[PDB]
Amino acid sequence: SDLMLAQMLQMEYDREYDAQLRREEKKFN
Amino acid sequence: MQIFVKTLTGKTITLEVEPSDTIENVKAKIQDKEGIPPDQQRLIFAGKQLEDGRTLSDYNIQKESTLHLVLRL
Amino acid sequence: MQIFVKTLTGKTITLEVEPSDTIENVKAKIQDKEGIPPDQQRLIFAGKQLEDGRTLSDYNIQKESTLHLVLRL
Repeated sequence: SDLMLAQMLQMEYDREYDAQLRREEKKFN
Repeated sequence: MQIFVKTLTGKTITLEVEPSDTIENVKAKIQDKEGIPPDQQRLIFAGKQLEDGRTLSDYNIQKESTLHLVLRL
Repeated sequence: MQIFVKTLTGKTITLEVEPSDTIENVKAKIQDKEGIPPDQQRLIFAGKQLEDGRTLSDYNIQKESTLHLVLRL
């Protein structure tokens, strides 16, 4: 369904956001 | 026409839009309905992300269609 | 039978499959058609995610069915 796809795309979107946060926590410290 | 937009949290919002209305018009309607900024919202139709320049008729969005709303930071 | 797969870019891919064909065969066909690996591809149809151990007949996939393909990073 479209809701399932929305939740999945939000899942990898949040994973990309968390990897960005990983890079942030890498070079601020 | 009446359309439904579902978010990732299961919340469904009903809006009144036309086939000639653009995706930016749907973003403005969602901003009026909830307060989410249009730049922080991503719209998906039939598994494909809708372009802001494209309209509902260009994305083959009919009455009672289910759009997907994704939040952005 | 003929089936349709919708990507995130709006492109529709037509595939020749059978009801007894598994989702692994569909993933292999998608890899042969577009180059997307089966491990990074997810098929969504009729409210449920396709499982590799299931077939098209188990998911009640008929002729001219429209599924959606999601690409993992």
